[PDB]
Amino acid sequence: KDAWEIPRESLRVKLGEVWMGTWNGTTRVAIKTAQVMKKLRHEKLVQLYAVVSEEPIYIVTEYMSKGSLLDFLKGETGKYLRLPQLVDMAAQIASGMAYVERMNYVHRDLRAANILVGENLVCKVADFGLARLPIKWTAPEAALYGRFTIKSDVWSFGILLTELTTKGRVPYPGMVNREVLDQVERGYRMPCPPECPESLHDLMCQCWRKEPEERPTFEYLQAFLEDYFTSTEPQYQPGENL
Amino acid sequence: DAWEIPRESLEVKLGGEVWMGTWNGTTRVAIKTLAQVMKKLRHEKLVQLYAVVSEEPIYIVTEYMSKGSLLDFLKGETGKYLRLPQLVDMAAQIASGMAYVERMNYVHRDLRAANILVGENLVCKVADFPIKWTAPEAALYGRFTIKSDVWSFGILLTELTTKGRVPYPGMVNREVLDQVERGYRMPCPPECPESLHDLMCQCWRKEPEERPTFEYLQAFLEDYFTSTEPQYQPGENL
Ligand SMILES: C#CCNC(=O)c1cc(Nc2cc(C3CC3)[nH]n2)nc(N2CCN(C(=O)c3ccc(O[S+](=O)=O)cc3)CC2)n1
Ligand SMILES: C#CCNC(=O)c1cc(Nc2cc(C3CC3)[nH]n2)nc(N2CCN(C(=O)c3ccc(O[S+](=O)=O)cc3)CC2)n1
Repeated sequence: KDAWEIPRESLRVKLGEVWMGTWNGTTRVAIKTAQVMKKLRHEKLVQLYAVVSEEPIYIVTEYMSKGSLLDFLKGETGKYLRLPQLVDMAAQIASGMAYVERMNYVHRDLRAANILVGENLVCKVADFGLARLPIKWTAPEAALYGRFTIKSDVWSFGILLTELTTKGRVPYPGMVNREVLDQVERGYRMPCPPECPESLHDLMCQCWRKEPEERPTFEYLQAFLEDYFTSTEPQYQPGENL
Repeated sequence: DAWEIPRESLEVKLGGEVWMGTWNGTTRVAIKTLAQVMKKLRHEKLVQLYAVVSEEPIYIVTEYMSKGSLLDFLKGETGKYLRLPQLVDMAAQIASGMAYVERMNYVHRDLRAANILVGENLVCKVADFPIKWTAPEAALYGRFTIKSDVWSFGILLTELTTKGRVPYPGMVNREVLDQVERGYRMPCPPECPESLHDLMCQCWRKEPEERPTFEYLQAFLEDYFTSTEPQYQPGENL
């Protein structure tokens, strides 16, 4: 064992198998019941508090109040979410992934389901169970050949942008996995979502490139979305949904 | 108007009379012997009106649905093999029809399995235009709105998940009126996911305004097995 190890009795309501418990009677934690979540440490990544190595293996992390990003968009709160908040959340995710990027790691499962919302629309990347150094979300070179890179996470980020601009609607509506695999290889890309700016949709298609090394880095993705409503879309005005 | 047709071209009696026949010798139709609203409403998930005979004897010609009603289809021999994936799919198709009704500012006032028809490839459409099905604010005070059709949709989800069993088993209309108003809701039916049952209780809110729209209901059922229940596995009944 190591320094991350804690006794199984040191930590004291179900959520979805992750529970909301209490660590040392003063810390609000979350317990999910590598050595990859330990090394990675960023404000936009869900922080690991402690680990249990005895059966059953526990994972003690920080607590996010608003839950999953997918539930948050589909939920009652998500219908008032406009583009300024949505691009801001995308920027927060792209911030953590940029950290993951320069750390030379791969997430291999970047999607709204694995992103948690907290107070003040704070979004953090979670679940590094497949992390190393979902076909509708996965890059084709990874869903076929197992070529998982940071540029395969950019593809998923491109898919993620559709979930945000549609409030959590499943990518490629009406299509099944084998139907997606066939269409994507043929060049089919998801069209510009209703009331979504083309500059944002262009960024999607850039994340959806046949050539992995032609997809832009998360450092670019972060900078593009953070400076969005000034450099790219300063003429923006509110609509019915976006 | 312009919906009129010559009295040509009835073959068999389906089930005020309902017949399966032919129109103009080529197209298969459903003749109802013996309104003005079915002329305005057009949607792929609403039973489409074809033609009308205005003078007595009155005759209504709509599209034909082969599997009869959704209620008979569930209780019947085919409903025996119906699993939840196909059941949530049928519920999504209906919600789509009611979402059209919703954005057209209309009310159905009788959303139930008896008033929903099934065709080939498990296609379900709303038709026609019952205290166990209708909302209490509509049953007592007469407040029929689209959010009162959402209540019925909540009841509709029970029929689907129980193969068409009458809601509130062992209870009469007097029992239902009092219990529901007392806060009583139907429990989670056997082998039915609690997420789906939560959606039922949403459609069964006391305040009509807090009940979700059919635009929401449609999306929740369509993305159900990816967003809401990804780890679903087949059972004996559901
Ligand atoms: C609004 C409101 C109330 N809040 C919640 O209802 C609420 C709060 C929360 N806060 C948390 C948890 C964590 C810990 C890193 C988890 N940090 N902050 N999390 C969740 N959800 C539920 C749905 N979820 C799942 O179903 C799942 C996915 C993968 C998974 O893989 S794992 O390898 O076993 C096993 C479970 C994921 C978490 N839900
Ligand atoms: C499996 C199998 C064989 N299929 C059928 O046995 C079969 C097929 C069908 N297909 C249809 C009908 C329609 C038209 C809307 C009728 N489109 N597609 N309909 C029915 N029916 C439903 C309804 N039934 C009624 O009796 C009634 C309805 C309203 C009504 O109100 S109206 O204002 O008078 C007064 C009576 C009785 C069986 N039954």
